[PDB]
Amino acid sequence: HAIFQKVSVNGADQGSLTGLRAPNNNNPVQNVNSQDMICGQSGSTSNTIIEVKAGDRIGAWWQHVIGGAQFPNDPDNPIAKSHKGPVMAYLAKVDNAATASKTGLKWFKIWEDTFNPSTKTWGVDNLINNNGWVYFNLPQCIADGNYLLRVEVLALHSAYSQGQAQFYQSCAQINVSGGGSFTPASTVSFPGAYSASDPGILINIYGATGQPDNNGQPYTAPGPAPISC
Ligand SMILES: [Cu+2]
Repeated sequence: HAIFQKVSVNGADQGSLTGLRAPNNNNPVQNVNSQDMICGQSGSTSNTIIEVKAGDRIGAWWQHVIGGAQFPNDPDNPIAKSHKGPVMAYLAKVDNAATASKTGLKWFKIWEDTFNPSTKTWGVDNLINNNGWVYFNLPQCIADGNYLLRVEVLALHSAYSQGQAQFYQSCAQINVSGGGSFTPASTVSFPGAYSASDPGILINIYGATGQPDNNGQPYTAPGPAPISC
């Protein structure tokens, strides 16, 4: 239960919900065929388009509710520690990030923080450790113009049952300058890129003692592999 609700650009705070298509509630999406999978449930919208350079260091801030912790000493802020799982980021080229319809876009993955088996650290663990922030660089080679930046948390604490993995997503509206001439060799659809039977979605992450360490085994995030320039 958390909402991607803020972007930073090379450390510069862009402001709460600025440039975002974000849900107004922290409930998860569990049907991977739903249109809610694209940018989360329909909620707040922004007319701002965040100016970025190719290669910039992007921060995506997650918190329990809109504005931060739900109450003093909220143990589930930025997100509950039980919610082990990967964090992923996608891009989709659009003409106008402010007015583009979210449906039918062509997505490619640019970054993910999944699971380190030897340290037993999930991407959500790093999210919690960074006070709700996840950090990644935009590719240096992507072309100039508007994009939708989709950042996603996949919580697997109940994912041992079909259709009970929990997805939390928002979209950031950005414009890229100083880019290159990269075009993805292939793209995926949302909904469509994920199946409920994917080994990273229908999965028992619990080991012998009941700890969510995936029994020390490597984890396969759903969707395509991140592009590289
Ligand atoms: Cu939750």
